[PDB]
Amino acid sequence: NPQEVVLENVTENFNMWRNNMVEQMHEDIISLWDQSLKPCVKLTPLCV
Amino acid sequence: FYKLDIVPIDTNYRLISCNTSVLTQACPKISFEPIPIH
Amino acid sequence: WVTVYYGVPVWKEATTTLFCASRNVWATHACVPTDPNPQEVVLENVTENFNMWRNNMVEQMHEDIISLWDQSLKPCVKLTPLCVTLNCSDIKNCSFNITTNIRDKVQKVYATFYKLDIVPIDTNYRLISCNTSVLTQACPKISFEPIPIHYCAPAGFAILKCNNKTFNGKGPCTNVSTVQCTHGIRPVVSTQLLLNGSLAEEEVVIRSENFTDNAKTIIVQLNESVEINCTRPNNNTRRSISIGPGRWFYTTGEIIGNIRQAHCNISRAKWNNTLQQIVNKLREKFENKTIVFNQPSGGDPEIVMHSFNCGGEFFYCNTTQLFNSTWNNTITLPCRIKQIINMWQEVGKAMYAPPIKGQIRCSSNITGLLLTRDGGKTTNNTEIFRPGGGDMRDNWRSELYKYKVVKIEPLGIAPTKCKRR
Amino acid sequence: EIVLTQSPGTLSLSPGETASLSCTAASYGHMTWYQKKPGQPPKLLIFATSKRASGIPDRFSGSQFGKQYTLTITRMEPEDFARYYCQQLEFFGQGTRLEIR
Amino acid sequence: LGFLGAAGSTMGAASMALTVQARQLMLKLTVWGIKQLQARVLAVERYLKDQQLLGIWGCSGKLICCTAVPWNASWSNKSVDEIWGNMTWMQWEREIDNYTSLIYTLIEESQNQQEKNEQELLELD
Amino acid sequence: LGFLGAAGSTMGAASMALTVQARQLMLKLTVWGIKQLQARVLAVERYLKDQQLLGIWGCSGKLICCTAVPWNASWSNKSVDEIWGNMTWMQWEREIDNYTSLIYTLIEESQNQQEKNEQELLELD
Amino acid sequence: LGFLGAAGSTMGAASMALTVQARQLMLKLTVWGIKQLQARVLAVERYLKDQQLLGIWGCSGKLICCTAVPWNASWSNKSVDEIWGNMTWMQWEREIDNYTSLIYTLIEESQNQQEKNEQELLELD
Amino acid sequence: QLVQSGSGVKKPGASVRVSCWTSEDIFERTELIHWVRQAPGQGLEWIGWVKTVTGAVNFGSPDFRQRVSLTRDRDLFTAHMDIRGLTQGDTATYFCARQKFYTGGQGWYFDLWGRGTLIVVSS
Ligand SMILES: *[C@@H]1O[C@H](CO)[C@@H](O[C@@H]2O[C@H](CO)[C@@H](O[C@@H]3O[C@H](CO[C@H]4O[C@H](CO)[C@@H](O)[C@H](O)[C@@H]4O)[C@@H](O)[C@H](O[C@H]4O[C@H](CO)[C@@H](O)[C@H](O)[C@@H]4O[C@H]4O[C@H](CO)[C@@H](O)[C@H](O)[C@@H]4O)[C@@H]3O)[C@H](O)[C@H]2NC(C)=O)[C@H](O)[C@H]1NC(C)=O
Ligand SMILES: *[C@@H]1O[C@H](CO)[C@@H](O[C@@H]2O[C@H](CO)[C@@H](O[C@@H]3O[C@H](CO[C@H]4O[C@H](CO)[C@@H](O)[C@H](O[C@H]5O[C@H](CO)[C@@H](O)[C@H](O)[C@@H]5O)[C@@H]4O)[C@@H](O)[C@H](O[C@H]4O[C@H](CO)[C@@H](O)[C@H](O)[C@@H]4O)[C@@H]3O)[C@H](O)[C@H]2NC(C)=O)[C@H](O)[C@H]1NC(C)=O
Ligand SMILES: *[C@@H]1O[C@H](CO)[C@@H](O[C@@H]2O[C@H](CO)[C@@H](O[C@@H]3O[C@H](CO[C@H]4O[C@H](CO)[C@@H](O)[C@H](O)[C@@H]4O)[C@@H](O)[C@H](O[C@H]4O[C@H](CO)[C@@H](O)[C@H](O)[C@@H]4O)[C@@H]3O)[C@H](O)[C@H]2NC(C)=O)[C@H](O)[C@H]1NC(C)=O
Ligand SMILES: *[C@@H]1O[C@H](CO)[C@@H](O[C@@H]2O[C@H](CO)[C@@H](O)[C@H](O)[C@H]2NC(C)=O)[C@H](O)[C@H]1NC(C)=O
Ligand SMILES: *[C@@H]1O[C@H](CO)[C@@H](O[C@@H]2O[C@H](CO)[C@@H](O)[C@H](O)[C@H]2NC(C)=O)[C@H](O)[C@H]1NC(C)=O
Ligand SMILES: *[C@@H]1O[C@H](CO)[C@@H](O[C@@H]2O[C@H](CO)[C@@H](O)[C@H](O)[C@H]2NC(C)=O)[C@H](O)[C@H]1NC(C)=O
Ligand SMILES: *[C@@H]1O[C@H](CO)[C@@H](O)[C@H](O)[C@H]1NC(C)=O
Ligand SMILES: *[C@@H]1O[C@H](CO)[C@@H](O)[C@H](O)[C@H]1NC(C)=O
Ligand SMILES: *[C@@H]1O[C@H](CO)[C@@H](O)[C@H](O)[C@H]1NC(C)=O
Ligand SMILES: *[C@@H]1O[C@H](CO)[C@@H](O)[C@H](O)[C@H]1NC(C)=O
Ligand SMILES: *[C@@H]1O[C@H](CO)[C@@H](O)[C@H](O)[C@H]1NC(C)=O
Ligand SMILES: *[C@@H]1O[C@H](CO)[C@@H](O)[C@H](O)[C@H]1NC(C)=O
Ligand SMILES: *[C@@H]1O[C@H](CO)[C@@H](O)[C@H](O)[C@H]1NC(C)=O
Ligand SMILES: *[C@@H]1O[C@H](CO)[C@@H](O)[C@H](O)[C@H]1NC(C)=O
Ligand SMILES: *[C@@H]1O[C@H](CO)[C@@H](O)[C@H](O)[C@H]1NC(C)=O
Ligand SMILES: *[C@@H]1O[C@H](CO)[C@@H](O)[C@H](O)[C@H]1NC(C)=O
Repeated sequence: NPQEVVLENVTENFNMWRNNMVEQMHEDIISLWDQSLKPCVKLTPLCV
Repeated sequence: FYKLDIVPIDTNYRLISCNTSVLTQACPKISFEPIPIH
Repeated sequence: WVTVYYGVPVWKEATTTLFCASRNVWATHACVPTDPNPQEVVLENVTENFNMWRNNMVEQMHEDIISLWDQSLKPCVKLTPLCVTLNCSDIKNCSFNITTNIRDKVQKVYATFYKLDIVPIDTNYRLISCNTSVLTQACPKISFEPIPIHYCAPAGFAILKCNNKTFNGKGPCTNVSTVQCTHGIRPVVSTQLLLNGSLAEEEVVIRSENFTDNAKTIIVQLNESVEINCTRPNNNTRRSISIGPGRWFYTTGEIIGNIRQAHCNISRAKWNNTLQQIVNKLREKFENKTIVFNQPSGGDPEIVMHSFNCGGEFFYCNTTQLFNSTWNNTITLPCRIKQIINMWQEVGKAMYAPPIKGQIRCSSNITGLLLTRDGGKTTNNTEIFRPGGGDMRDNWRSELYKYKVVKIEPLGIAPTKCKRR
Repeated sequence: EIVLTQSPGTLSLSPGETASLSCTAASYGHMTWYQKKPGQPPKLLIFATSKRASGIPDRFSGSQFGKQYTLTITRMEPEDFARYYCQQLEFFGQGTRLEIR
Repeated sequence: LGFLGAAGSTMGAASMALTVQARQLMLKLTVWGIKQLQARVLAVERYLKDQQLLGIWGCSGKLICCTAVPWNASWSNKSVDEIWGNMTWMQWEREIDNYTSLIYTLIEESQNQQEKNEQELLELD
Repeated sequence: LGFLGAAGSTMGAASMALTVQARQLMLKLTVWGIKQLQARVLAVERYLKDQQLLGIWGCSGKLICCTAVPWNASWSNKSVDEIWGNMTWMQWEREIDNYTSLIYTLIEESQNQQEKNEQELLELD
Repeated sequence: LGFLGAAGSTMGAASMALTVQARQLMLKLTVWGIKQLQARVLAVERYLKDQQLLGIWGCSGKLICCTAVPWNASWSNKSVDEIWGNMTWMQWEREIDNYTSLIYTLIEESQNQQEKNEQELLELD
Repeated sequence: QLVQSGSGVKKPGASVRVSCWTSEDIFERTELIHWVRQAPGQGLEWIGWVKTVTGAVNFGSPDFRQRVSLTRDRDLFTAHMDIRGLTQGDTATYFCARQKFYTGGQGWYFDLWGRGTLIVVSS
């Protein structure tokens, strides 16, 4: 479960366009996508 | 094949992904349904 | 009575996995603990026993380099489709029948090969690496330029360095400094002559595991560098032959200009001065006599020729003009170029070096030599030395000769007259 | 050559006795010893002056005396009446032989 | 003295530098990444073995931890002044080969009895 | 007793062996190498969770750490002699299911108040 | 207060929650497995660096560890009541940029001298 | 162990190719392959060596350096001795032997010897 701890009188600077979490999500998804296809059938024989 | 997947060679066709990339078939057992992660 | 102290300056000889600090073939983006500054802690009255020929750091450097080299080529283009009969005329311009992107058509294509890369079949040629190994083309984006790396001990370990200067590579050293990381060492690949790395502080020092055993390599570390100008003058062009679905073979296309021999230029006076110092030290190590330098007798390239990795091309140089001399204005050394390289004496693997489009010019520093003795009974008062050995661990052994790895054991017991309340 | 002179040339011994084989060097590297029979390749007995090769019994031993190195074969068996040679790196001595008294 | 301060030559010469030494104790499947991960794990595992051991001898201090254990043999038959003077810590350790793993003559037993005794007194007084 | 000394049967029967147990707490991508690395990391992570927890209850000793926390319910309605006698440590633990994560009835609060009180007295006296 | 209790605004407002925060400090070569192993190692390595550092300042307590080090410059020229009141812990830290790595004005030297002095007194008295 | 080429007779001026070979397990643990000669009625004479890794060679005297080519084959786990210019003085049994990796100062010692190839040079 989430803890949601609200911080009284706390301000912070957010920037969605400099968010390292976005870059990691992109990297995780592509490496997973490729890892999952690693053992799958190659279709080289169809380039005829 | 759907038309978008093939290109004329110049009724003579080739798969579009024969000169730029290596084509791999996704395994039929792999679901592509998004499951949220945290 | 029994009192325990923690953090005492005590160490034991030990091995441990080392990590380094500092697109390249040796990665270097992963080796990024980033070097701050050396600490050079000099230990008063501390002596230690060093042995460059039993140095585990050498074995690790060799293992790291080969595993990196292979890892970097793992995703690169295989050249299996080129092991077909080639129709070769005149360096040779060869043609062959290769399956194209659509695997029901065959193209006739052309590429050059250097003579050293092909063997007659019995104008019918095959690549030399078609019966002993699997040939892989190195990716054009991978730099082979040596970038120095520093070997660093894990936190519970330290590296002791010998500062004796004229240390012979084996035995007690009485001036010991403690560092966490070694000096940077460029992983230079070469034979016969040692290139770049680091020079001796005062004198040329000749080291050998045993000077009377002619099976061991004599390593000569110079105290002055000799600069070598190596050129591959031909004005090339690069050609790309598709060999598959997103894969292609990079080869050399038509030569734009005239054909000229690759060569290296060494100053004659500098080389003569270098040899005089070597001769003086050999005279001291053996027993007076005269010194004769001569040509290696192994016959074949790779064994008898000097090799360089220059811009990514592989040069084999006929260094006989450097050694055909008896001791009591430039020298031009012709060089040959080879594209199929068995770097490291591996079995089952080979690399194809893609050609470089432009003219290549390198400037390297000779900082040492690998010499062997001519055995047998001496029939005069002379000894004969030849370029030799060729075991790559000798190159790394020379750079790492100053270091030993030890384990810190900070906990210990000493006497007093104390008892807990 | 002045290196690896061996002696005695021929040693007439009874079974069960001890052979004493000497090799004198002009220099000090460790000595190596071999046993040979006609029609056979030599067998390594001793190396690094005093160590013995696997398969070699404790009859065989050796030691250093400055530039003199020696091989001792004690409790000699009939199978040891063979030709012996000393080696020092690249050189071999003349060799000596044991014979039955 | 710097990182080690080795061979201060009076044993205690570098005792005040004991903490200098004590203090010294992205990447996928690439060669350097794997080696760094193992090195990091090793540093931690070793650090903890030393702290764990001090922790059962009743030691948490660093420079000196006095115990309640006597010498039951000479071990090295020298007076304190012959050790803590004209000597490198390493030489001192070098002198004792046979009272190494055996130096710890149940230090931990003495520690356990002391903790037990303290509990009994706290319950009783 | 050996490594566990289990079922010494008086609870405290093996209390002096608590440290025997406490003390017990190349390779690439080969199967055995990977498994060993994970096992080493797990041992460390678990060791530290226990030390971390003792560390906030004011415990650093090992055999016995007396606290300032009373029993606010019977929990297990037995006298001390009925527990510390005719019983295996495991049986004792087996008896309490409902005062497990709830046994730690803010031990750490008592510890925090004590540390705060000590600081106030040091500043004031 | 919950996990952080940030901005309690009197500095010591959340001092009694310091331990709430302190406490918070199969799989092969699959992407998630590798990342989790590195994360676990990092948590351990960082935890230990903080404990190691407290350990040489003579600190093992958590809420407050009084030292023997004076202020040798104003650093931040405010009285105690101007800091411990009308202020978030982060603001307090934000105020000092130049007495950060330099705040530790040889705390460890003071600790070493104290341990040495204790040993000398135990041997002498 | 160390399988060798058989014996034979050559006329003066002829060349001979002597070879030997072994298993992968032995070859991979060998630093040097040495060749030793024994003329009838004589003791042992060292001819030379080949490093199994680099192909580097050395010889007993110029009389061999200028006539005998020593090579190795790291894919086949073999070694060869090509003797050119055979004379009557070269009649001998030729042995191959191996030197295991060893540290300096231990001296040379060969644990394993082949059976010996007999080469006779005669009119
Ligand atoms: C993968 O593919 C490679 C490439 O083909 C292959 O390597 C080759 O192996 C063959 C042996 O099978 C090598 O062929 C020999 O070459 C020597 C060369 O000598 C000259 O060149 C050297 C260069 O260093 C000079 O130093 C030297 O002075 C010479 O100028 C030849 O001398 C050999 O000739 C004999 O063997 C031949 C076998 O076919 C015979 O045909 C020939 O007549 C000779 O022997 C016969 O006559 C003798 C009398 O003259 C008699 O005494 C003998 O008993 C016999 O009857 C030979 O041609 C070739 O060079 C290697 N090539 C390269 C590029 O290295 C690998 O083996 C193969 N791999 C695997 C793993 O299976
Ligand atoms: C021993 O150590 C020495 C060094 O001390 C080694 O010698 C050096 O080797 C490297 C690799 O072979 C050489 O780098 C290459 O140089 C060529 C030629 O460069 C010239 O022509 C270029 C034309 O485009 C020009 O750009 C170059 O300009 C340089 O200088 C300006 C400043 O004036 C700077 O702004 C530039 O960025 C350049 O640095 C110069 O006029 C070049 O063509 C090569 O480029 C290829 O590789 C790079 C990646 O490395 C890639 O990005 C490119 O696209 C291209 O594919 C490359 O830069 C270096 O010049 C040598 N140093 C000297 C003094 O000669 C020696 O090899 C070591 N020996 C051994 C045995 O290891
Ligand atoms: C290549 O490898 C070889 C080994 O294969 C090395 O050779 C050794 O080198 C050392 C150093 O020169 C030699 O050491 C000398 O040993 C002598 C032994 O003889 C005495 O002891 C034996 C006991 O076995 C008795 O039987 C004998 O009768 C003698 O009593 C010593 O006498 C020598 O002493 C001299 O030096 C000492 C200092 O150490 C002085 O105090 C003495 O007064 C005297 O001057 C000396 O110790 C050793 O013998 C050599 N061979 C062997 C087989 O060990 C090569 O050195 C190495 N090459 C290189 C370049 O490193
Ligand atoms: C032992 O090694 C030290 C370290 O190199 C030598 O002292 C000086 O060290 C500094 C680095 O801290 C260098 O910049 C100096 O150049 C070194 N001095 C000299 C003269 O080179 C020390 O001299 C060495 N001891 C001996 C006997 O040579
Ligand atoms: C090898 O020789 C052939 C001719 O036998 C060369 O073919 C020429 O290629 C160029 C393009 O680079 C064409 O414009 C010419 O028309 C071709 N000539 C002929 C007669 O067809 C080939 O380029 C040569 N290869 C190399 C690397 O030099
Ligand atoms: C290096 O160059 C020398 C020439 O300077 C080559 O030696 C010649 O080799 C041929 C063929 O065997 C002989 O006919 C000549 O008489 C030799 N010349 C001299 C002056 O001796 C040598 O072969 C070359 N080496 C390499 C590896 O290319
Ligand atoms: C090589 O090409 C020429 C034509 O240029 C042809 O006549 C010859 O037969 C070919 N040789 C081979 C081996 O294919
Ligand atoms: C290429 O294929 C043709 C047949 O289409 C054949 O005549 C020719 O000899 C082949 N060339 C080579 C080099 O194999
Ligand atoms: C290095 O050792 C030699 C003895 O082998 C000694 O003469 C020389 O002075 C030493 N060098 C230094 C810097 O101490
Ligand atoms: C070669 O030596 C000169 C000094 O003679 C130095 O300035 C230069 O940087 C050195 N080059 C290399 C690659 O070490
Ligand atoms: C070597 O010197 C010659 C002149 O003697 C010159 O023509 C040539 O370009 C030089 N080569 C190199 C690599 O410097
Ligand atoms: C020929 O060499 C010059 C440099 O000397 C280079 O600028 C030119 O582009 C080369 N010619 C071709 C066609 O690449
Ligand atoms: C060796 O040479 C030196 C001069 O460098 C000389 O003093 C010494 O006597 C010579 N030794 C012999 C044995 O000739
Ligand atoms: C070696 O030098 C001599 C002169 O001393 C010369 O006659 C001979 O041709 C040279 N050999 C080579 C390979 O350069
Ligand atoms: C040729 O050698 C000189 C030194 O004699 C050096 O300054 C110059 O840079 C070298 N040429 C090249 C292309 O490196
Ligand atoms: C050795 O001396 C002889 C004369 O006895 C001479 O003919 C021969 O050339 C000399 N050898 C060398 C290498 O100087």
